[PDB]
Amino acid sequence: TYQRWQFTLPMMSTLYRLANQLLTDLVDDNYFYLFDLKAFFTSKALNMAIPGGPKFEPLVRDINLQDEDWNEFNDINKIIIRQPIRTEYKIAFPYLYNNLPHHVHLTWYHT
Amino acid sequence: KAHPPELKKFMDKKLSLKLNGGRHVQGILRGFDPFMNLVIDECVEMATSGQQNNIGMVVIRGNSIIMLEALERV
Amino acid sequence: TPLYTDNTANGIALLWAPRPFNLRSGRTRRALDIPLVKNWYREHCPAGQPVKVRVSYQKLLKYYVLNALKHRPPKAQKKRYLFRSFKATKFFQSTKLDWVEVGLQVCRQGY
Amino acid sequence: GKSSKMLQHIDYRMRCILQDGRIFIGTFKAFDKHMNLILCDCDEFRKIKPKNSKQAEREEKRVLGLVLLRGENLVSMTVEGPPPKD
Amino acid sequence: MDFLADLMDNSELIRNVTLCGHLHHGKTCFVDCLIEQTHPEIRKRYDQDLCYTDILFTEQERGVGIKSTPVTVVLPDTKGKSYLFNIMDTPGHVNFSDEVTAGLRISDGVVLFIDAAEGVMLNTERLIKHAVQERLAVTVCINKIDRLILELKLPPTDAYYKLRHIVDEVNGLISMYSTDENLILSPLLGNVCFSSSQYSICFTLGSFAKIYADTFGDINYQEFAKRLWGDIYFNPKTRKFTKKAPTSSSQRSFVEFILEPLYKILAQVVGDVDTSLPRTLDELGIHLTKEELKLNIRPLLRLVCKKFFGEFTGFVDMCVQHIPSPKVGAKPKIEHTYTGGVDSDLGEAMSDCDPDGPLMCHTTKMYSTDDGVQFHAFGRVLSGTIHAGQPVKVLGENYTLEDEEDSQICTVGRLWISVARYHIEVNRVPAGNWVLIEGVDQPIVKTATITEPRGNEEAQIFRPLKFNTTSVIKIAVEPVNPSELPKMLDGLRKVNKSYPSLTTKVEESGEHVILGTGELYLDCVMHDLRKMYSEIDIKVADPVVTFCETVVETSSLKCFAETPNKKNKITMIAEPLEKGLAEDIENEVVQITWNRKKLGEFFQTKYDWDLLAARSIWAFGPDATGPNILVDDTLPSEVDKALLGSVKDSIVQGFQWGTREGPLCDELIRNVKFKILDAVVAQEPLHRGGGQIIPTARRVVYSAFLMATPRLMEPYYFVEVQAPADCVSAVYTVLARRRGHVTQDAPIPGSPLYTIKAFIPAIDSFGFETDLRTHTQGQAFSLSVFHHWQIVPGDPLDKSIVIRPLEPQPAPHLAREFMIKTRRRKGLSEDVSISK
Amino acid sequence: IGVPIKVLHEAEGHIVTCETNTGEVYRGKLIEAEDNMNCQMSNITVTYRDGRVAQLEQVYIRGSKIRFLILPDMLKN
RNA sequence: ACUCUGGUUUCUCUUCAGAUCGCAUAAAUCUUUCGCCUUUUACUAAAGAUUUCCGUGGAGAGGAACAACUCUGAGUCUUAACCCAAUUUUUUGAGGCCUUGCUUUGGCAAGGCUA
Repeated sequence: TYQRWQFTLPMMSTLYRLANQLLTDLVDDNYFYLFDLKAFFTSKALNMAIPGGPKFEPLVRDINLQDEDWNEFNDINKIIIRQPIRTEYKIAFPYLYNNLPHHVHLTWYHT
Repeated sequence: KAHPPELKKFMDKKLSLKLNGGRHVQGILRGFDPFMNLVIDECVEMATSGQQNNIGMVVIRGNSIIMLEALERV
Repeated sequence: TPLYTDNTANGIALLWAPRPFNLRSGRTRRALDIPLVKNWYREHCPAGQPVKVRVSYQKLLKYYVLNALKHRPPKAQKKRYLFRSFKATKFFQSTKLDWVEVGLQVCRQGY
Repeated sequence: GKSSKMLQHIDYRMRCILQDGRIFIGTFKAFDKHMNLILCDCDEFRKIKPKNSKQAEREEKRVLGLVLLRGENLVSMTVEGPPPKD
Repeated sequence: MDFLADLMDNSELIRNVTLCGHLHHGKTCFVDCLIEQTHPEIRKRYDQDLCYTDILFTEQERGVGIKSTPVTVVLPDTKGKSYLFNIMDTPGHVNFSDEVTAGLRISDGVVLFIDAAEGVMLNTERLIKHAVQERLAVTVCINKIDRLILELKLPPTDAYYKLRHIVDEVNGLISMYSTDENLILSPLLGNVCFSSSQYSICFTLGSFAKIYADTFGDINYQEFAKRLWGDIYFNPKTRKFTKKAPTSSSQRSFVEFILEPLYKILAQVVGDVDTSLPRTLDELGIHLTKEELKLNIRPLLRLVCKKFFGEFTGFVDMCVQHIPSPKVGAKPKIEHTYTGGVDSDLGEAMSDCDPDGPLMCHTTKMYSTDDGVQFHAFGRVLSGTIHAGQPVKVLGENYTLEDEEDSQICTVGRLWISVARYHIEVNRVPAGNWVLIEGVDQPIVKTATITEPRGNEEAQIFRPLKFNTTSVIKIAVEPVNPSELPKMLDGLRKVNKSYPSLTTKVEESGEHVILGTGELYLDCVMHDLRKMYSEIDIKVADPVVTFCETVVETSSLKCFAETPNKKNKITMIAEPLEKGLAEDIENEVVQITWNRKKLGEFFQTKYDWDLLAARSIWAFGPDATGPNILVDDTLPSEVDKALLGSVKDSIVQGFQWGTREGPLCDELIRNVKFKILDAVVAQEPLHRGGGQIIPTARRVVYSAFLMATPRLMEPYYFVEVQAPADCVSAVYTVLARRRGHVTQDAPIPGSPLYTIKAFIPAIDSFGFETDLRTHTQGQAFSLSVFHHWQIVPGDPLDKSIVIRPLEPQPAPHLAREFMIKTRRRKGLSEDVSISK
Repeated sequence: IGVPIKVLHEAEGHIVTCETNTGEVYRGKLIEAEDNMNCQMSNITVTYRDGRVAQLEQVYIRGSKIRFLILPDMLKN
């Protein structure tokens, strides 16, 4: 059947030694900060795509959130932008830096 | 095995002990042993008639000692 | 008992291995569904690369994330092994032969 | 060697006669190597053991509850009844 | 299982304890291990930990605990019977630590956790300092002990030295925070428990001694623990703890007899299956089945450590040794939390923790039901026993004996005091035990005290809850469409009750502003609001930082305002506060309720203020904690001293109102030494109109602030960014871009990592952690907590160039545009008028 | 580690009574319970065999002169 | 240390899918929008809902092959040289008397004397 394998620790040691060439040295999931599947999911669920992430065709037209009219508080005359609100900010905290987040996914914070 | 009794809080305190045969002693505990044999400094044994006789520092064994109660605040 | 043995370093290194080598013993996987390059594009970026490499990585990440999105099997099959039934059919028989012979047989059959 | 005599009578209501002469009837649920027994819902009587008493079967009986009898003051024990469901 | 309710009756068998953690993963792992030990039904999966303390789905998906979980059970002990431990696991985030502040009043003992590899952290240090200021017992737990054993693979002697260094640093921090003689913490003293929280490996010196006694011999475990804990060394020839260290090549007792067996077991398990051979297992006195051996390395190690190291009896023994019973520990809690004083008869009875006395339960935690429609108020019952259906008066945090209308009567339904199974079978709960009162949620927002209706007519609620962190990040909330505006508002109320740190304010500009401490905090707030408390989609604004207004120079000319009644005019001059006074007053060092002589002595000794100035009427902002202080320097030669005494309350009200609402941006003002120069007013009570003073007082405050040099102030956030050495310089580059200043930088003792303490302005702090983590390619990690107000560059009212709508302003121009934008957003007049 | 000694050690802190071999019954809060049944209590009430009752602020009775002990019903569950 | 305990490889057959069926990933049809647009083959690209398709697990059944080797838990479940009791039983100094009150007698509770 050749379906299940029960092996020993030294065999893993030597196989890992041999396969170091094809395997990256990353060991902590924090390296996949904004490249885990959930970050790409919440990027696809929005128009904004992270620079390292691919672009996507929006699920719907979303004309409501495309170009909203100026409001009493939405006016840029009052909003102060010390730093640009990049796509990293929106993907990191989709429920804060994104008006009408709607159907999004949740990303792991830290390891 | 061979744990000693918790008599550190009652060390140097005036207490009354009951010894076998209906005996009553009162004095300051001068120490304790692993078998519960303690030293009573300035012990005064109270007789059955009511009179008390001071015997000084003596050694009370825990085999004939029924129970001790401290006369001061623990 | 030796506090430090020769196999301590190997085991403690394996304890932080990637997914395939972290498991002491498990079940097999097929040859075609073991993506070696999978861990490559999942990294942040192959830094120091031409623009075309970036575009290829982004597009393949898009394909991977689209594959990851729609993944639900309703297939509560009856385990009807059609291939095994065809093997059991009297119109076909079983034998053993080299792979290259089977390949030339299939080429002739396709012709 | 086996020691199955002490675990078979455990959890049942037994009446044990102590060294002082009192009869304690209680649910013997725990024992020890020094013969110290634990009787849950124990009642100690010193008048007589009521076994078909026409005039009276309970005289000088005091129910204490969860009692711990030492093995140095215990003499013998007899089975009285099985334990309840609760 | 009725013994769980039976043990609740015994007031001396309860151990009210709250947990703390560097990261919520470590503390919750320990809580899950405790639950698994207590509850055999729940077993953690091999792939991921159960994490029973992460009730919310947001915490489960994000990985960081959101709300504190007060769940625990009856647990046994090595030398003692089972005690009903109740533990409120707290989140491991700097901002979320504000929630842990509530636990500060839930229990009187903090079982702090410190990671072995990570060591001391900013969150851990802040929690330790806050607990020391909260007068609670501290029992440290070396967490993730396997990290030093496995992850770092450090030598056993080096690992012991690192652990000793961590313990010494903790002891030094505790001694700096508090001067009590009980600050000594060590395994010999019993204040340190080595609990990796992974593989179920927890113990103390006493636990190891008990294991040794069980294995062979009859050695007294207490003496062995007292001897082997430190570096007293062991002599084999003398075969005793020999402090002189006679043997040349011997290892310390803890290293030789405690750390070494754990290292050997870990090496045998991880090294190979033949390394952890059945012969080695038999030598360790364990016979695992073939199925357990066939498991992977991590499950095998977990099973081996769990079977070998008992059932966490050492932690229970350590808690029982130091964390007191509620009967013993209620008196210090009565002294601290209660604002009515322990000398009160009801207070004295509560200090004795009498179940049959008056009912005095303080509820501060708020928990949403599964449906989310109703809430439940979680709190300790200091005195009395609450019964289902019994009416009770729930005096709020703002309740006072002046007005009885501040409290309302309500009925208490099912109690659901037991939380381990989250069941509501509890009928009544005695004093000293945590109760989840149901049905009284509506009258109370947060931190309110329930009491018996008619038994007591003078008992008052405890002191209002205080937090170390300060909410400085403000965000606006609007609905997508106003048609269902109230529904969202309903959820907003559900937000205010659920999160004590979050502050919901209805601004005069018709905007609902939520104030929180951290970006992740407000993100979790909005997630809970949208998903649970208000299903309506909510539009937001860009995060803004609450700003402060300060002075740098004394007022040029006096400012006077005249009351309408017969022109009664008060004149004053404002001056900048003395350097260093703001944080001293804000740290509750000196209160307005202090005696005049004591305050005068303090000011003459520390700040060398004039005795006459100290004897003046002192305001010190709202609740005597506002850095903006007010001194009534009116000359006694004037006949207005009697009038000032008759108008002291009005003057104080005007000053506190002006402190709450300043002239620029109407925000909080700090470090202003408002000197009441003089006041001329008719002695007739008719001319002393109450409503004619406070507006005049705030007008005088505004004019004096304008007369003095005005400056803007931004909250500089302390950030303890931990990062690998190579990226350390690059980390500074991040602070270079976000206008950050590096305060200190030190390598982590015993770890390749490197900590950097920096002071990032709040304006650029939004997303700073994201920039640091992405730029360092997911290696560096940061955690920012508000540290101190720092004066912003520029002048708020100086005529400067108007900035572009979408371009950062130059540094000298920041203050003016901040002021104009804040004034316009608040809804007040944008232009600042010198006449006004 | 005995079951009765473990039940006596777990019953410390609650109200329980103990009848000694001399007939003196002392009822009170068990402050400390030893391994050999030595019980130290505080604020107990001792009644002798003659009927005289008294109150003791703190006492410590050894197990050698103790006959039996009755604990509360909360330890049964 | 004693009695029962009893296979795993396999081949197929019939069911049910919980479980990232699978730590991999296609295709077809239909449906709504987007580029649409020149008719279908088609597309572009996403969503929605099916289906086939490569595979897999659980569970059950029937033959072959190691079926006699048991694995294993359960079944209280098996021993002496020389030293031992001031708290839990093969060393324990807890022994005697009179009076008072109750009970029809028998017996029960208290005090002292003692060596």
